[PDB]
Amino acid sequence: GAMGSMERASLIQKAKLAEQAERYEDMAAFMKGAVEKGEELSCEERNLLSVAYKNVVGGQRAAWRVLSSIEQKSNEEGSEEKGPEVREYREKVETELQGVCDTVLGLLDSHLIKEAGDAESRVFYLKMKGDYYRYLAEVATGDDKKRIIDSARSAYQEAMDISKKEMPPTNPIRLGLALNFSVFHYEIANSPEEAISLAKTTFDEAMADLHTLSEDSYKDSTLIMQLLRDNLTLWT
Amino acid sequence: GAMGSMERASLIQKAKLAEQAERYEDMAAFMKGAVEKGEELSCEERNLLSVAYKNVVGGQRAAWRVLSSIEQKSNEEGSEEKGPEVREYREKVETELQGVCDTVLGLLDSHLIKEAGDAESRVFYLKMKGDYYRYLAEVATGDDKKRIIDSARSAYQEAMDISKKEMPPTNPIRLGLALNFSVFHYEIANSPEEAISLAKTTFDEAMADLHTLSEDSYKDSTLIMQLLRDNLTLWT
Amino acid sequence: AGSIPGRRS
Amino acid sequence: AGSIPGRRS
Ligand SMILES: *Cc1ccc(-n2ccnc2)cc1
Ligand SMILES: *Cc1ccc(-n2ccnc2)cc1
Ligand SMILES: [Cl-]
Ligand SMILES: [Cl-]
Repeated sequence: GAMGSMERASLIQKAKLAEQAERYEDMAAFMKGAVEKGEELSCEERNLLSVAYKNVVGGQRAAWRVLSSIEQKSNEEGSEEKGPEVREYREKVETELQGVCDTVLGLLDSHLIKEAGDAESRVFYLKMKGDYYRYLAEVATGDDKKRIIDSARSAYQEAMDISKKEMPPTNPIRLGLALNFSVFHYEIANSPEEAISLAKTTFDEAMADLHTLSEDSYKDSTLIMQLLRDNLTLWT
Repeated sequence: GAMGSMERASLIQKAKLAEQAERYEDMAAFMKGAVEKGEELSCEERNLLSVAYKNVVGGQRAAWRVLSSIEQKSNEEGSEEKGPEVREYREKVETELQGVCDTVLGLLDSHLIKEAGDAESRVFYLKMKGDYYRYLAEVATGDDKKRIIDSARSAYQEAMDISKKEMPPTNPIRLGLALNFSVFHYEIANSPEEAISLAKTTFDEAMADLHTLSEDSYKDSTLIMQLLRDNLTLWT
Repeated sequence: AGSIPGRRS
Repeated sequence: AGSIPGRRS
């Protein structure tokens, strides 16, 4: 890769600079280079990796949705033929999004996940794996769509099993995992009841564990609990 | 170029889609392809070209400023040596910004400007030429900085001379040109008095011509007049 | 339905 | 000091 000649520490420093500059494509390339150095990632380094790619794919997903909406209106009854351009350009963005998801999944598979032994790292990477298969599932339509969905489900499920055994109910990674798995249930798996049950149980068990936390940990946990509550308000 | 195989009309259609999707790099590449078809650009097409590159270079300028600020703080008395990384990454962004400016200037020179005979197109392209030399001037420090500044000045001046002869004082292109030339005077040429005089005279002569306009043209002109007023309020 | 925004830090 | 924002349309 093009980052093979840069020091690991310099890649990390520049990823932090790119975040300050809101240059998320650069940030993702720097963190990909840092991963490819082959050493495990620290807690802060895992966050940098996640933030970088979440922003990149987030822009791609927002663009894909704009274009998919235009395409669907064009294929309505009474619409004028505009030619192949809207489909072509949606496919363009879709292919670029899939390429980014494949890149992240490749980093997790080679070899972040197999070297991650602590609950905090292993759950973090498995949550990421579920998320990026979820993003692939959002655009999937072919022979493999069901397999993509099950790959997301399987990664989320393994992360959940570990987090329930190894982490307190208020752990922010455990909470964010449950939040995203509930969104998977609602948006991808057509299981809104499973989504609601998971969000409620996650919220109630975190509520009952708040008394054990410092003021700073309380702030971290209650922030994500409010996202669970926001979804429950939208879903019920 | 990679757009050589796409129809001109398809490039224009996709540039409009990219704007809706906020995919400004794509938008700029589509419009570069449309320019390279060799036909003159319509009023709407010139706007698409301008919007695309203004957004691309706008993100680069915002990032360059963030990084230049970090770099200047690092080179202060009492700061810890962080190594070459901040300078290296600022240079990275700077070089990419210069590449975009060179690309736009190349399109204007080959061959938009020489084929532009109407006042509305010629002033529009010369304003663009002044703007992109201004962006080069913002980052310039070497043997050529004075020549870059004079290239900006010369393009703006030719656009001003044409606009004063050929356009009413409320014309939005004439107003936006005067606005940006006044920013050039203030920010680049160290001539704040020239900047203030130009903004005031531009505002007063537009004010006196508003009575000739329709309600829609009045809205277009008064919007840019308010930007002139905002600057005058900041400068005086 | 909001996932972890996860866009900062 | 603001130039033409010119980022829309
Ligand atoms: C996936 C994920 C979980 C939790 C956080 N977070 C935000 C603030 N503290 C922890 C981010 C991402
Ligand atoms: C350079 C420039 C001048 C004027 C406009 N404008 C905005 C709205 N109407 C006209 C944009 C760019
Ligand atoms: Cl395309
Ligand atoms: Cl760099």
